[PDB]
Amino acid sequence: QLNDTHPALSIPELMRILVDVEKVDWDKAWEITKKTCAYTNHTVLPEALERWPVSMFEKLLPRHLEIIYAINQRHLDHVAALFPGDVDRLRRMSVIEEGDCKRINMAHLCVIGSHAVNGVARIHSEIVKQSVFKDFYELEPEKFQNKTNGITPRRWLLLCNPGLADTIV
Amino acid sequence: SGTGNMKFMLNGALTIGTMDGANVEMAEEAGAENLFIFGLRVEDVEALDRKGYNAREYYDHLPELKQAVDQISSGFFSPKEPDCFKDIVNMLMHHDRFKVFADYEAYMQCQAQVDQLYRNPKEWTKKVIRNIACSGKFSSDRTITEYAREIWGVEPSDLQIPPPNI
Amino acid sequence: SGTGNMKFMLNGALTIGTMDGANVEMAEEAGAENLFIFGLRVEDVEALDRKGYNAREYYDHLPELKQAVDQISSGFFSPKEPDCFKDIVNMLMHHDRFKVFADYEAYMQCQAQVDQLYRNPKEWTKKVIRNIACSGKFSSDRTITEYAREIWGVEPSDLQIPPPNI
Ligand SMILES: *Cc1c(COP(=O)(O)O)cnc(C)c1O
Ligand SMILES: *Cc1c(COP(=O)(O)O)cnc(C)c1O
Repeated sequence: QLNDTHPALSIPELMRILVDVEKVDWDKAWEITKKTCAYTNHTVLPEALERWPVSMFEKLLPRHLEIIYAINQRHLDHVAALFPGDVDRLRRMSVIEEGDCKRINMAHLCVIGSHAVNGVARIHSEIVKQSVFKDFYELEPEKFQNKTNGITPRRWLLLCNPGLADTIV
Repeated sequence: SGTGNMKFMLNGALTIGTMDGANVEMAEEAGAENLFIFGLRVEDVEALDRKGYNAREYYDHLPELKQAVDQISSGFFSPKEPDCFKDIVNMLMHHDRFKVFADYEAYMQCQAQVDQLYRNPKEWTKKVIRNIACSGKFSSDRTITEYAREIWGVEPSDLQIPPPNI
Repeated sequence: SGTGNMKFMLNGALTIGTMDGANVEMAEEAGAENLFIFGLRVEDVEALDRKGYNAREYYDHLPELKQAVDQISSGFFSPKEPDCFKDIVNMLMHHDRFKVFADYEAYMQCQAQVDQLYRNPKEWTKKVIRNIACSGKFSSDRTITEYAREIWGVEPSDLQIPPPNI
């Protein structure tokens, strides 16, 4: 479980260990990756989502960059098959963004490499589906879910408020 | 979402808030009348962006607010360094994306309703009991059981660890 | 001040500008009618801050501007990355301290007067001659003679270096 995009590198690193160390076939490793990983998003609006310049990846993680590029190409071939000639859909759905420098959208990488994607409240999860990852929702609605947050009743009642806990007991 | 919201609800506090995040599901669980919901709704915020937010109009025609902002600006709260909050005031009048002035009147009126309820101890605590009784949904046990069944494909209490050995 | 202003004036260019900095003394030297002065005056800028600047009202009721801003926003000038200028548009509508929209109409009208004068070559160049002839004040010789007499207490040409020896 990926609590935000901070552990997003789990997708290409699982792919790396399975394919380069464990000698598993690329396709098999990918179907294994998507089924093991799930992603939880905590933000609203797409500009808060984590991005890294590709140049930074070229230097620090050259093998993960290669894997990310391969994951993206295979993902856009699929999108191109389902929606032929839709050139702007390909740009929106791509994990790599163009601008003053090429950047890797880690959130897009999490969506593509996870079997499930959840928001943290009912309406936030609707925004996650319909706005933040609109195009991904159109392609795989079943991936997207809601898991309304919670607090532990032990710390946030039994520990901090034994008086109230007893009166209820 | 927010989780602090949930902590106050379980511990006997009433909530003054906007209709966003956890507050929405908290209202829906306990009934919105048991919560002090106020101010712009998500759609109202959008509609104010269509009109264009002019915070000056609020400062100009709300006397209690004008007095408060003038004190902050003139250095009443900072006598030795009277321009300490210049950037606060400049922001509230020209760059306030979070619509502080637009929600001030609604917030004041809402706090008065809070004041009138606290004035009656019994009806205050009755509303509290209604909040606590409807907070059960906001247990992380519920959230985790949800993740386990709908995402992880594991069942809780399928593993039963027996008493240990020393 | 500005010194680029002065460079164009000396080299045969007409000036489209606001009533601020060097433009003011340039107008006063050549007569304001020989310059394309437009838009908010210092006092008008202050008066707009008293009203509160709502850039949305300008975008909404100026069709040529709405079309231009929509193209910038929708990605007409950036087809491959249509959200490239999102922060430009967001700034012009909500955080524009420099009142770009507020001066657009006045600027357009002023550029039309520029267009009508360029359409008449002779009257264009007549106005140019009036600019060049009244630019003499903006010589750094004048500025430096001023510094020398009113600040440094030195007189220019009191030192006369004679021809050298090789
Ligand atoms: C519960 C808790 C939070 C979360 O507060 P929100 O504003 O609801 O996100 C933050 N800090 C501490 C110390 C908490 O116990
Ligand atoms: C004269 C000059 C300036 C000064 O321009 P202002 O906007 O009037 O300050 C700046 N850069 C260069 C290269 C100049 O020659």
